[PDB]
Amino acid sequence: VVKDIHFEGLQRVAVGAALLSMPVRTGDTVNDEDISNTIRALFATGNFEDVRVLRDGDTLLVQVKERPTIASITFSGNKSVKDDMLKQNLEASGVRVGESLDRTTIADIEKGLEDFYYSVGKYSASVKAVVTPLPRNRVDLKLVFQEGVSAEIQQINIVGNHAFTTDELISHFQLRDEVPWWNVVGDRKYQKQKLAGDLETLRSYYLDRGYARFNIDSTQVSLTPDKKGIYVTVNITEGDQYKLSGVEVSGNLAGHSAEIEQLTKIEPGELYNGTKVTKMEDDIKKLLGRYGYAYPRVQSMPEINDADKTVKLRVNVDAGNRFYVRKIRFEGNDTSKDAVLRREMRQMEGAWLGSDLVDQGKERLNRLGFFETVDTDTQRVPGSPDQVDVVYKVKERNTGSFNFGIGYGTESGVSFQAGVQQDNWLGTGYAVGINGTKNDYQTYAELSVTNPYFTVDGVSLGGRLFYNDFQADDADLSDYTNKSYGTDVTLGFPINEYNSLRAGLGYVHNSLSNMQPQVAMWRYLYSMGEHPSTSDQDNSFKTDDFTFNYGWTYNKLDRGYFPTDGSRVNLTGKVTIPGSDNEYYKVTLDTATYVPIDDDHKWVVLGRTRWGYGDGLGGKEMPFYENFYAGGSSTVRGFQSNTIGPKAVYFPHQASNYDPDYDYECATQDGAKDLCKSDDAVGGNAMAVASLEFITPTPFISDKYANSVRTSFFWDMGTVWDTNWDSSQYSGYPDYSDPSNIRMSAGIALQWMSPLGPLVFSYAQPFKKYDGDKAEQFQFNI
Amino acid sequence: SSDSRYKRQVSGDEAYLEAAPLAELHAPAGMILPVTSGDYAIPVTNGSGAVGKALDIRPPAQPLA
Amino acid sequence: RVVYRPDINQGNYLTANDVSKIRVGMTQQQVAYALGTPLMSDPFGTNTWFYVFRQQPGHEGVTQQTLTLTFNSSGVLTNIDNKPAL
Amino acid sequence: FNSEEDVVKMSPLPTVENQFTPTTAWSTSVGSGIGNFYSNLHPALADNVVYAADRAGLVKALNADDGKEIWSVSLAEKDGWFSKEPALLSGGVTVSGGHVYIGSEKAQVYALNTSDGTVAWQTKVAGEALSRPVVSDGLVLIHTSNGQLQALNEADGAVKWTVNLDMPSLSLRGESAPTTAFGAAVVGGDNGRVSAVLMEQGQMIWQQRISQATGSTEIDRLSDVDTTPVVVNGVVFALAYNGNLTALDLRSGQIMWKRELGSVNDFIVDGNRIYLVDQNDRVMALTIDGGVTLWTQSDLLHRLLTSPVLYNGNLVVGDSEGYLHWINVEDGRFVAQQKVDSSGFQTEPVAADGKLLIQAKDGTVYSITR
Amino acid sequence: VPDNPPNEIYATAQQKLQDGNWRQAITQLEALDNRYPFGPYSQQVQLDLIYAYYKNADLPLAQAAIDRFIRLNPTHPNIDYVMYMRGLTNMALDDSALQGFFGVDRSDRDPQHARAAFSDFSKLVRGYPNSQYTTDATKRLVFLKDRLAKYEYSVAEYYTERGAWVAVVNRVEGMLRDYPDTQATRDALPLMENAYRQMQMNAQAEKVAKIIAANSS
Repeated sequence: VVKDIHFEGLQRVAVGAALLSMPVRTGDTVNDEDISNTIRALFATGNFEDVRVLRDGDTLLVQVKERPTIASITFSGNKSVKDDMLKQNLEASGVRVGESLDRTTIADIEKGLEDFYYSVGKYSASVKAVVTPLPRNRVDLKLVFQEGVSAEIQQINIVGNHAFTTDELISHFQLRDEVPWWNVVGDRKYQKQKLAGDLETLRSYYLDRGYARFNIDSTQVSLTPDKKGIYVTVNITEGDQYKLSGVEVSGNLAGHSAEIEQLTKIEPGELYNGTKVTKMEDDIKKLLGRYGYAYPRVQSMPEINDADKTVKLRVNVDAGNRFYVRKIRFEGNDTSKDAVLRREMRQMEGAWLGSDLVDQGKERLNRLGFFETVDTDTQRVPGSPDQVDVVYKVKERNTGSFNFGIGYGTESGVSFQAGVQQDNWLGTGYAVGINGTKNDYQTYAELSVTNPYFTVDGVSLGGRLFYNDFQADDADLSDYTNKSYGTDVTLGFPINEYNSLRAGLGYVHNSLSNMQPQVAMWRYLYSMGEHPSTSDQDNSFKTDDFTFNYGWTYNKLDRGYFPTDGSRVNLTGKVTIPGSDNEYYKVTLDTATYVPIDDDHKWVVLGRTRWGYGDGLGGKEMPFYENFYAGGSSTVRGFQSNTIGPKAVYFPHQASNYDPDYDYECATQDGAKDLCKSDDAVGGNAMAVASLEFITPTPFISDKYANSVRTSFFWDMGTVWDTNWDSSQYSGYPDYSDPSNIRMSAGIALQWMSPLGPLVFSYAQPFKKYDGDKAEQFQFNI
Repeated sequence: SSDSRYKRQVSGDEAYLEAAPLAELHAPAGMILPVTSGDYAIPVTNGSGAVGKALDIRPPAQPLA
Repeated sequence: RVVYRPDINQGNYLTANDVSKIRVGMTQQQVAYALGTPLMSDPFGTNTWFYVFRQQPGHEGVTQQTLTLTFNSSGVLTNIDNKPAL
Repeated sequence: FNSEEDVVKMSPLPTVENQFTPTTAWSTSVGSGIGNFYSNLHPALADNVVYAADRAGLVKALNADDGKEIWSVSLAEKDGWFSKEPALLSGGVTVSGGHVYIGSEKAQVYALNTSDGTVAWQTKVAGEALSRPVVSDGLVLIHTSNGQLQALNEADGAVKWTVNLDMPSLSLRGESAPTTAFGAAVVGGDNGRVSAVLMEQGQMIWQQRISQATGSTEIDRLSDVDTTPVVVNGVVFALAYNGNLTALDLRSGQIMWKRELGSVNDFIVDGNRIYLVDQNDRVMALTIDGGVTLWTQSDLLHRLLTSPVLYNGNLVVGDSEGYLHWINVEDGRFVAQQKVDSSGFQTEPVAADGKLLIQAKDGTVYSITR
Repeated sequence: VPDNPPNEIYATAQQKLQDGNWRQAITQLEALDNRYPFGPYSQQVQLDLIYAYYKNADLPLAQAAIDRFIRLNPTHPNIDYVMYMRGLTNMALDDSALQGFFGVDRSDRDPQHARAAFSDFSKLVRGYPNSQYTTDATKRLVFLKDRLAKYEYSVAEYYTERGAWVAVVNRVEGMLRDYPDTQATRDALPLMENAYRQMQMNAQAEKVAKIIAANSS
């Protein structure tokens, strides 16, 4: 019998607390059964345990020594897997970190870890830990583990394959037989379930063919214990094709026979094809889709008839129920104008059910891009026979657009130039863009503000304006004295639900003074009739321009910031009005499309192009700023600002209101003084730019996210020129009147959009010979 | 999370005292309506103590040994 | 003035049989199944109920089949009427 | 990338002492073309007439004479599903004289009797032709690692004795060869499942098992094993899946008792004189003694090929790299002097007609003699 | 993240907590807790670390730690303290922002956080009208009540603005039997009447004009 039961070193449990938590206590005879009872109670703890019980005489020294807590938190050596998944493979396997960690368990668990690596299908040469017992009771293992992967060393086999060659099939597959890296589109790496898929892949295949009598196939997956004998083998048992003739109906529903029998319109004598009935079945499902019946059920059952090779059909269409929608609850609108989120809802909550419409809701939502989660999940009232509510979880993404620049110039004050365009602004559904260049000689303005919504009819409205003191002056004059006071405002109404034809209004003034030595100015002037001087820059002009703006647009953008398989339009045109100060006409087209070569769409290709054309109404023409520029942009890359186009000429101008000596060279009083071919891009009244890309998230980048990075390579073709052009004066100088001046660049474009930080790296090689190419091979956008 | 601000006031307005207490509907004879059907039920026996964001919001500490 | 107008409609789909089916006294669950567990009700006040049917195409015409319904506390079909198409 | 592994590879060819320096090399090749396609096929010294082939639907009866190409035939069909219908070849090699009964890993089997001419009735069975074909008492023997074990007739075939043993999900590479005796044959297995058919209905007088295989306790990838046991005197000695010495001795029927020792690659016996290589690629000797051993070895671990041969009282072993490692009057000396190919070698070596036989990982034959 | 004895590291964590170095306070608090999941210093570490999460604005960390703790010991003298902190964490989950700071045009976002805070605080203050935070959570409650009233109002409003009338009538009835306290209600009531005019819902509209005259202040 015991008289003393002593404990020491528990730190959380008392001597009496331990003595009573164990059902053995003092004053009772401790036999071997009581010893084993103390031990099984130590086992019955569940997070900590130590088997030390001694009895010599009348004393129980139960040495409950706390070698825990070991928080083996250190995962060192990860190369393809996630340390969390390792903790999980421990915890679920029964190695959770509330742990005793017997010295034996060290190697045991290392080896179990490695075994799991292999269960993935792989290898791991080592799992080593550095034991870190910290000097109260706590330990951790600096788990250092090295990997041994072997991924795709395929050999492929199927037998029974006797209506089509193995490889013809093999094509379609997630799992393929060792084809060159340049052949990769999507994903191919093994796993047991990749197999399962492939299996289905072909199962489905057969069933679509219309050969009913296959199912049978075994599980022969050749394995050599050299990590490379990774080899396939399968059997099959094919079926029987028939011809489509014969059906029977059981419409278990409110009654819509006519619509369906006309839907289910198959001619007797057709050939049997499981796809055609896949069609008809879904046809009916959605022919009800408006009718609300939330949960029908069907089994179109075929009756294969031999001695005539016929298939009868047999369907059974029990319906759902009529009117459900109760509440329209969404989830994710942290600081969102969910009000707008409901503005998307043209729907009527509190009514019957139309599937098409709930689709429309969710999908046109995600049309608004900008947010990444599909959701049309419909759970009905717990406690009422009908009456669903569809929830909507999207994962949003933010908007922010803020240009930055300090300085930088020596002869210039610290410039304060910013392009600030915050759209559908966080507090509104409504968008704004403002741009101003304040750099030591320019007060350049721009206003762009919109409301997409004055009506439920959806009308978009926006004012567009500027007041430009872009002087470009040396000090004050003979130096492009210009004041451009220009405006416009926007309205919006598409009715094809996807097609808009536009019409908008605006105004511009421009003040002109202090001409520059470029003849084309004079050309516009004289074509207008005004005859200015030519050795002198003496002339000054104004305009007041009452602008109408009609256009067209179509849109199908299948994601947001990284939209997919897009088909988008923006057409525009201009004609002059009664009572303004300028006359001309223009027409232009634009076209860019996505094409995803991947169907996981981890790889998408693009086709992009644009257009441009300017011409004058009677006797008059298209002013200059209206002409097309290009270079170093998301129209052309590899160059400097507005580089693509013709170039300009100076006429002998040695007194241009002090034609500045040592300045404004090439027919300046100091330098050249006669006719001058001058070097400066000018652009033309006609343009078009076409390119191609390929969305390409490389394996080398940690492809943990598909949202901040889209990676592609560009091709380009470039030439900008004037139409109403002659050589009669462009004889002694280069001539620009037809598309012949081809340009090209090639280069990589990197994109990783951090919420607040862009690092737009894109090196490009302009590779197409044309004169005056003033190149720039480092372009950082924002 | 602060710019020399935000110690004994919430981020933005507080309508705690501004919260409309029961401006009861006093129904005409037989013109009554179910007066409550949700959890929105407070013991009017409360306080008056730490009212509004001006209170001992710091975690009550607990004795040492 | 838009040359065309879309169409908007609300629940309670009804037909001539949907209405000719039910009859006086016919209880809550009876007419419920017969027509649907409706939504056009009285929360406070008598046991009176309604069926209306509204459908509006392209600036033209109107559907309003406003069926009034009345039960008692226990619930008995009584004192019912519709004005189809207003 | 995936070739960044620092496992311990072939330990090098040792000192090259050979008073017997490889004294012939009669070379000859189909030039094909074996490649990394894994199997064990082999030229067959049929009356010193070696009927040889390669993995393209090739065959030509050379002669173990310096090998003169006779009976040269191509092996494919050109109608139907494809032109030449690409034949890939991993069905074992055997004859009965001219009766070269051969299968293809295309589950397609050819009892070509190059004795009655081009009589090779094709054969499309459950499971593919994977093992080397045997004949028991005038009946073709069948081990497809199919789980199902068919049987057929010579020169006509008819499905029979079609036994269905155990397959695992993993579907490892294992197959097995039947060792005929006592009105039955002795084939190996892959899950330790050792239930050996007395071909009576195809009747296993058997259900005992080697408790050892992979599939649940997957362990190291170096226990590659010859799954084929061998009759002696009524005793059969076996090579269980993972490292297992054993004698579950058939005693007119089966009397089982495991004399364990790990590290299995492949073996040979001479009465008591048991010889073998360990699964780490090291070579011991032994006697039928419960697992009492001989011949310590440490230096040729992880060599490419470890498939041995002896004739004229001098053992021989080779890896790939065309290196040849010679053995002997056995120890004190085991040393290695040759590197005879670059294609290298990975199959069974054979020593027939007082000669020696082996295929090069590509290109047919370079007949080295001591 | 040092390895000091529990007293010294805990005291440094406490003084940097009060300091406002709740970032580094959290660093050393998580240090201590990951060191030892036992001992009352670990439990007070759990309390101070949930406070420091909610202070340094680690609300996900806060909620994780605190639900972990309520799973640890769901009964304690601090249960009121716990439910308090949790309702508040839901609160700052609901409306902490830059416009959540400016305070113009708010109280109409995801009330899931608000549902959580309401349930937490209401069921707490009924389970515990007995605390020095009792009336505080009470103000939080009537506050957030009228707050969600604004939410649902702006909702219902917008809805009928769509010309959407009947579902709104229903929503009204919903909040009505739900909670007849806020002014938003009486605001909504005219709108109801107007809807009744839309479909020409006569008798009920008359009824409701009377009963608002009955309630309308």
